[PDB]
Amino acid sequence: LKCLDGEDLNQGNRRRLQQLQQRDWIEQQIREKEERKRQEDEEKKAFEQQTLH
Amino acid sequence: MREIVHIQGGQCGNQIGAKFWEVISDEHGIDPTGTYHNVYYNEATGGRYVPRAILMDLEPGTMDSVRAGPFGQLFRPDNFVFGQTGAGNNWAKGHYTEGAELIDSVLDVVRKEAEGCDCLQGFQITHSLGGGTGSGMGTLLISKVREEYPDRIMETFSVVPSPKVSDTVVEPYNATLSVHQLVENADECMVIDNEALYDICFRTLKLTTPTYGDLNHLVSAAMSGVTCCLRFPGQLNSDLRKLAVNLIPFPRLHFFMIGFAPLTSRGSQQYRALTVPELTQQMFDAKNMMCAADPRHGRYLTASALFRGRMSTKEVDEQMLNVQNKNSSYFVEWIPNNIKSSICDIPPKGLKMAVTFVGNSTAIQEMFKRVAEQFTAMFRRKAFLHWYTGEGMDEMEFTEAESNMNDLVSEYQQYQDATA
Ligand SMILES: Nc1nc2c(ncn2[C@@H]2O[C@H](COP(=O)(O)OP(=O)(O)O)[C@@H](O)[C@H]2O)c(=O)[nH]1
Repeated sequence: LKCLDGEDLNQGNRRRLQQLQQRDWIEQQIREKEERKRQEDEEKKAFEQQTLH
Repeated sequence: MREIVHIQGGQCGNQIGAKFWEVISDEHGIDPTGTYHNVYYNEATGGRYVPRAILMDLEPGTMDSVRAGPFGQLFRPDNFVFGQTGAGNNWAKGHYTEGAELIDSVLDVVRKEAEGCDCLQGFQITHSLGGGTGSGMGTLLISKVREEYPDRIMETFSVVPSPKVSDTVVEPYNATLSVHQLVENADECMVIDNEALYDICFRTLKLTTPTYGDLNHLVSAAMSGVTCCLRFPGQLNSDLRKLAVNLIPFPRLHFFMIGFAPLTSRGSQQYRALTVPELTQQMFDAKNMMCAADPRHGRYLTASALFRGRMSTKEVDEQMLNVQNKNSSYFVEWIPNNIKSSICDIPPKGLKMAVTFVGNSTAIQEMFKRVAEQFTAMFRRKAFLHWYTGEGMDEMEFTEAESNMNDLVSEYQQYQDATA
């Protein structure tokens, strides 16, 4: 009982690793969202061209 | 499932039906041969699709008018119930003596078209209101089939007399005679005037040669947009009965108005975008309705907006709430949130949005009031009465008819003043 591994010694590692993972996922989601938005805009432009014709 | 037998009759009925089946065939991607390239059509040997519509009249010329036209070969020749005598533009002729002893064949055809279905929902008639054969046979068929099939529902797309100048001189008589048969035996009746259609086609689309074909096309587009939320998928689908229950508060206030959107000219189309605030701004406009009764002179007991295409429902709901809370006067209060919405998921053939507006307003009563004048000014002098009397018509009925009409308009006059 002199030492209990139930305390978190490497809290810094947990924190930094979670930060990096969160940044990675945020980047992926930002990219896919921008892609979706641009696709929606191009579809709207397509309907614009159909109506003009 | 939930089929529709479209009955027509009279000149206006036949023409509007021709253009309406044209538009429907266009929607489902059909060609005049009748092949694809249950709610409306019926399958036939060899993949053919025959419309489920009977066409009736007392004058066999209108047949050759509708049949020879394009998209004409569809209607099965076993349904053209065309008496070979004549109509004459008279109610008692087409309801008691001449256009009445033929109704048995029309009932035969309607029965052979109905008992062959699985779950029939409602009848959908298109006819004039003062035309002799049209109005007469329409109201007689209404009485018969409604006394016969109460499980189903009834819907009639009538055309009212042109308010400013008439098109026939005996139109008030037959209009009142039909009104007295409608409020007792119908369940949904929309009204259209041949007058506001001119103002629209001339001040909304900047047309110069508006042919009756194009006005019928507009009316038929509205009729299709009405029920388009039934035969197609939708985020929130409506029918011919969700309207009949979300609109009429009482068994007689069932005379609606029709509006289609969007309708645009060439330049006006070049300059305006397709965003649902714009469609709403165009929808409620008095100059955009198919009924020559400025709704500004009244309120809306209720109004259903059936959209089409694809759009965020939050936009629809925000537009509804804004137009309702902002025009807080033009809506009656004792029925909170008196405007109903619905969203199907199919745009028209060549657009991105679409809006049909079916409005039970308390403003069309004025139109009836107008008729209540003319008929009254054509009865104390017994004008033209002897033609109707010549077919066994008892003048007594006329009286109650007018009386009935009275109650009708009186009804509306009791509600636009009601407060709570
Ligand atoms: N928009 C439009 N209205 C029509 C047409 N044909 C007839 N109408 C209306 O029909 C009314 C005359 O009554 P009608 O039904 O034609 O007489 P009937 O068919 O001989 O009984 C007129 O008020 C016209 O406005 C049409 O093709 N298009």
